[PDB]
Amino acid sequence: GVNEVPDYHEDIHTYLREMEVKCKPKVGYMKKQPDITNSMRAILVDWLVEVGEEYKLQNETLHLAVNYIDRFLSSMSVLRGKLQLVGTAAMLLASKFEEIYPPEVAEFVYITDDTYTKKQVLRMEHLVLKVLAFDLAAPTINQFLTQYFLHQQPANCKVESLAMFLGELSLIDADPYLKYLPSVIAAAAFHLALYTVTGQSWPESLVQKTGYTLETLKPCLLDLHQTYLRAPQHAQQSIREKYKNSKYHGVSLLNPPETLNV
Amino acid sequence: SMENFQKVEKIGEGTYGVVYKARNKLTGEVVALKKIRLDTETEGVPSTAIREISLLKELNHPNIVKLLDVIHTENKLYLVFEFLHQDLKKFMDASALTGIPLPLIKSYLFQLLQGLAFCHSHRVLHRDLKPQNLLINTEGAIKLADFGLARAFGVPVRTYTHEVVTLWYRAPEILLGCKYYSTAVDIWSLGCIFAEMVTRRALFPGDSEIDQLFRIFRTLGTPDEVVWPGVTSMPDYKPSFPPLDEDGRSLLSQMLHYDPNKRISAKAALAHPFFQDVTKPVPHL
Repeated sequence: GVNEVPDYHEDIHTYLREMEVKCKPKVGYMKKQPDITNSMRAILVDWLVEVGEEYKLQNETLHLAVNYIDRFLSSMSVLRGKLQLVGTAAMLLASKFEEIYPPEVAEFVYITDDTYTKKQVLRMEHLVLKVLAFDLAAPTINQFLTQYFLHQQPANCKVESLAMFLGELSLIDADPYLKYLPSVIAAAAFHLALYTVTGQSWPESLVQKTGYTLETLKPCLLDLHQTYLRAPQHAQQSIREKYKNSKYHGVSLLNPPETLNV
Repeated sequence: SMENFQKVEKIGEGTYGVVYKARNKLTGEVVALKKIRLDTETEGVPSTAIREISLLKELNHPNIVKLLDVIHTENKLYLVFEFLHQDLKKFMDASALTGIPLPLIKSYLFQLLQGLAFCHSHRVLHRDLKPQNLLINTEGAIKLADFGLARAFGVPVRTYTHEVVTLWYRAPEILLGCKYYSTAVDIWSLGCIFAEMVTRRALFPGDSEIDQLFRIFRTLGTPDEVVWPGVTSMPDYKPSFPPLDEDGRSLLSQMLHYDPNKRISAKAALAHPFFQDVTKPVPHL
């Protein structure tokens, strides 16, 4: 029906693929960041996952926050002691943008264990807007995914939950996901889940939509297969903890395929 | 900071903020400045402002009001809009006795539909289309404004905020508490607004939710299969309305179809027979 916006689903997809290029963080901004590291960013993003889970925020919100963070850190030197304050500020911004009932500012100050005051959280908010110049409507993985989900035949909660799961795993690891577009990552995660749960593969319907072939999607699909395989051994574990729950059908408990047969 | 803007008069308040009319002292450019008070010890920058600013930066179309600049201070935020002469409501009221020429109604509708089709093409719901949020200039243009209840949507759409659209302009799916709603809701509004340009009275002026729905249930007709239409399962009913040519009446009832999935899209409406002859008259101000 109109909930699938028949007349506008393609126009929207065009625009989001253009905007995704425009909203893109600088690959390896971390090398230019004297004091913070990729490992540090992994601790942050993982913490954001927990925060979304505690407050029951949308998954869209989580992806927005991460975009907000990487773009900000793309242009603003940040000392480690201030890393969490950037991320708090972003979660707040993403919440305000995306949620019907975002948590209060006080709740964003509670989750920092009073590392920061309410006025630091708010001053960072204005700074973040200034640096991003209010460009907050950033396309995400989840946003492509949900469209890709429309081409299923039939639908599979497991694949859905499992495609979601894999997309999110990407957020944690700047290397190597800063070098893929949200659209590409989402294609890769959709294949990889579909395969695992059904044995099926990137649909032709979606080859016609995206212009992406399993050939185009292989550099990514390999990095994410590896990510999926070494996931139980990653230092960061909130995503897996999250997708063990039954809301997600315990897809973190399913076993990665061993070979993708490419 | 705002030393180059010189204030002229107040021109009202909308979803949020006070809007004044101003002149750039250096270029002579007349503008409108929405002034948004920030709560710098409390909630910081309002969610409504974050949405309007961001969404209105994406949206560059001649039938959508132009954000020009955004001036930050530590305690204030000022949105600099292009200035338009007045709103559809005020024009409709000045036009209460004379009427609005049927050519202009087409023009205004057409522009509104181009405008809104542009929104929908770009992942945005306006969600508060009402004559007071539509601005006209002296040369026959009309533009969507007040994007404070706007929202970037995903595909398919999720449950969004229930508290949306002024009652009169609110589509039935929202009234009935439907888990989902979509681009349908904005069309419904333009459908209500189409009618209001013709007659200059609002089409569904309810005092309450209950009254708002009964005015639609009536236009629908008498029962066929689904007996009480006050059900989240949108039954299939399109209204009847027997100075609007046969085409006009069709377009309207397509824009006001009770089932959201069958309601015309903005894109579709743009190609309707109604607009074959459509031109661009100037208004009588």
